[PDB]
Amino acid sequence: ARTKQTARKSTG
Amino acid sequence: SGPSCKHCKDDVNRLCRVCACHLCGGRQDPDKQLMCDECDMAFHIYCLDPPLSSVPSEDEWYCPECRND
Ligand SMILES: [Zn+2]
Ligand SMILES: [Zn+2]
Ligand SMILES: [Zn+2]
Repeated sequence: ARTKQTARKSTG
Repeated sequence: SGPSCKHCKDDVNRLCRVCACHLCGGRQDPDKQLMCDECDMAFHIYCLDPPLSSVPSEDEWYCPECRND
């Protein structure tokens, strides 16, 4: 389906 | 409704609820992000880390509300 791992993203 | 966020560029400094966690929108094991293709909603399965520890991406998956159609 749509796993969409999502790339790392943070205020870091 | 395309997957692209017309309201979020997914900046690295800022996290987007639509592209990230809606319940907390934070970074936590993002690789294990589960989302129902029919909806841009995901599950705290990666945040809570429940016994499910399973990914239904193998086939199309619908969120519990989708089936409540
Ligand atoms: Zn977004
Ligand atoms: Zn969360
Ligand atoms: Zn759905």
